[PDB]
Amino acid sequence: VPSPKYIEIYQSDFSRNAYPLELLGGSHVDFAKLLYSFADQVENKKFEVYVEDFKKLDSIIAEKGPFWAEEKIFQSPTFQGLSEGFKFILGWIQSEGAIDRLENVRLAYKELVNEARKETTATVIVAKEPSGNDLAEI
Amino acid sequence: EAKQKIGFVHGIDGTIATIAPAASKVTVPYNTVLEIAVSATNIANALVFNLEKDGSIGVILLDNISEVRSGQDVYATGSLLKIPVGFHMLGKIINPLGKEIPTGTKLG
Amino acid sequence: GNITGLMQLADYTYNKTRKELITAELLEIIGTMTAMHAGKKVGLKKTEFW
Repeated sequence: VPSPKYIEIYQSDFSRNAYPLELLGGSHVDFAKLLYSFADQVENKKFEVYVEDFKKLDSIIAEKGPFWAEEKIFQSPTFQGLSEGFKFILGWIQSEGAIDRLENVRLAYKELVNEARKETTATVIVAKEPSGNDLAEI
Repeated sequence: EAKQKIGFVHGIDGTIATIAPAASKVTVPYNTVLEIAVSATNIANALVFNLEKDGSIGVILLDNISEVRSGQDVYATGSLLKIPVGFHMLGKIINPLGKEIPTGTKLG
Repeated sequence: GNITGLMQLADYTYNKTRKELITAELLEIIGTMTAMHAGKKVGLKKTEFW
């Protein structure tokens, strides 16, 4: 199933290439750099595709529980909506057992996104409900 | 007054804590103080002992260790450790952070 | 003259066993540190899986 573009990129080196940012981390930097390299090269800088996969996966886990690392990510009824490159990288993480380090991947792909697009975000956690006076005062 | 965060705690071993940083652009100096938000009310001070290549901060804890949990946020003061100093300290015992202890300006 | 010979022989055995003990404590500590790191040795493993 996995497309040869991902196999060629994978067996080739990617970390030494030019990126928007020198990323700090151990092994988990590669899983995000490879997502960024697919989004930049083959999908033509459609970064939010993989950002949706995380938003997809956050619900998929609620449909299966935390015992989703066991499952081969290619063959599955629930993973059908996922991107092939994202599936390949979840499979690589399944092989290496780094799947417990997931959120450190999305947090880094978000950095590369926010720097390539140059979109620094600023989260807000205000009140038990929002309001109009403070939405314009804050 | 706005504080500045760098990341959250990765794990702890008793008095020790390791840090997972966010926004990898940001750095921290070597022997600075770090303020951990165990809760919105209480705050624990700590010192940075060492740093790593992956991006992490080995930290030694100095107060309210038992309240620490994983997933808590960290903030940085941007200065070395320092205590209140002067002639207004002769009659009272203190904690090495300056916290006067009960019993039955300048920094340094 | 005999007590002194016995004394220096004991001073040598004491000061030698003190060194062997210090070295032994180092071997035990480094053995535990080397075993932890060797077992905890982490690698990328960028190899095919499919």
